[PDB]
Amino acid sequence: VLKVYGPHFASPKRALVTLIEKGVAFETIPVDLMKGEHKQPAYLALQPFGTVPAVVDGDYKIFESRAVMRYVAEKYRSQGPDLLGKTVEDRGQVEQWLDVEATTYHPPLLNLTLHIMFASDEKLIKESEEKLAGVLDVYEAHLSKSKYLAGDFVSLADLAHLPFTDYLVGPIGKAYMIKDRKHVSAWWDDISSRPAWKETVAKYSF
Amino acid sequence: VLKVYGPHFASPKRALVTLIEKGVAFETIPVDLMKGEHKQPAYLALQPFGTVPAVVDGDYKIFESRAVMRYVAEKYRSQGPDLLGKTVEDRGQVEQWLDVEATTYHPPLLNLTLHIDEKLIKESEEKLAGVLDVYEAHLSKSKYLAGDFVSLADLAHLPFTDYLVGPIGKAYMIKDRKHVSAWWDDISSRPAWKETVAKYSF
Ligand SMILES: N[C@@H](CCC(=O)N[C@@H](CS(=O)(=O)O)C(=O)NCC(=O)O)C(=O)O
Ligand SMILES: N[C@@H](CCC(=O)N[C@@H](CS(=O)(=O)O)C(=O)NCC(=O)O)C(=O)O
Ligand SMILES: [Cl-]
Ligand SMILES: [Cl-]
Repeated sequence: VLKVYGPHFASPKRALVTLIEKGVAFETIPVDLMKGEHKQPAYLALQPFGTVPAVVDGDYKIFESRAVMRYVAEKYRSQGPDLLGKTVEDRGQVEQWLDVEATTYHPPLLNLTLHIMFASDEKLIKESEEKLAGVLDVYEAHLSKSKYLAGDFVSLADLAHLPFTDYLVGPIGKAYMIKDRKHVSAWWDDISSRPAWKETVAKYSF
Repeated sequence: VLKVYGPHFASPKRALVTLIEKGVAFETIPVDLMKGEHKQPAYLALQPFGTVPAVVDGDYKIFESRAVMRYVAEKYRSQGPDLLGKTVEDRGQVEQWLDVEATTYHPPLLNLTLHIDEKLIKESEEKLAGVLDVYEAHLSKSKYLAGDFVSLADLAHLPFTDYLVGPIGKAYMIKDRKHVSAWWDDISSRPAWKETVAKYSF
């Protein structure tokens, strides 16, 4: 059975929500980051960068949360929603917005997340919020003409935004970044209410 | 008919080398970044984030350099080498290291590329060095990043690492790590990369 390491943290929930969306059986294994368990040789053999998640599926091992999403969505492509889309063109749009999350949306969000948890670099915080807001403005324009990021179907690209945006509008206290943008807000309301996400949060929150 | 915008810049070279490896016909279109053309309405209609590359393939439009690599590699899968691997598990490993490149390798390297801030530079180098130590242990056991076959994961490292070992003056980060060095020598001497560089250097 597929095993996911570090379910209580945010990046692993990208994989968990995908697993739950595809109806794939899995177990989770905690990793004690606060006591540095992830920097010890045992976990480093699973994830050489010492970060979570790592996934072991029998003899097969894979890390990087969005790679795991792609692996699960391709391996179990025929069951559940097709989170990769149907055509090569569809998958292209999915890969596109997934990389937008990885390279453009997530990094400034992570900086706000970390540096507001540090109360810190107040210049970095101001820059990170503005960069993120700039990204959300693009999303806003895009989502006003497209139901989901990759098209008229929900995909890995959308699911990838769930764990850290949830943090953003919750304990970080910046719900206005989502709320003040009408189309983004409706999109967020839609994907964050999907049963797979509700189950992920109910089961694996701090 | 497939068109690539901004060939003289580094990220677009991830797409170009993939296009050349796969034997795909394409045209290129310059984008004048220094005059701010990429921030004007015309290019923004192609890439709403105002960065290069953007790709237009007939009526189909796609951006993000690594997404373009994936799209090309899948659409033209049967021709040239299979840069996605053969199985679902192979592709998983390719996606894994492609994301390591996007999220772990490239961000500190990009800081070096841009700023060459004193502290940011020192920190980016240390961070990139730590990343390269992991590459070194891994490549001592695996011929390429994703396994015993060359893939998109390897190719994605070509454009900015070319900067690193050249104009940046930090070839030692690659050279001092035996397995990384041999791996780099290998992928950067592939004819598709030589052609990319020969044709599209700024
Ligand atoms: N690109 C990696 C990043 C994973 C990552 O950084 N995880 C964090 C935890 S969290 O951001 O997802 O909550 C971590 O392990 N931090 C440990 C450390 O850096 O020491 C992925 O997405 O899998
Ligand atoms: N995530 C994007 C990043 C694209 C990007 O930032 N391109 C740079 C050019 S380069 O880094 O590849 O040389 C750019 O357009 N910079 C212009 C700007 O942001 O104003 C991708 O990989 O396609
Ligand atoms: Cl955990
Ligand atoms: Cl150009």
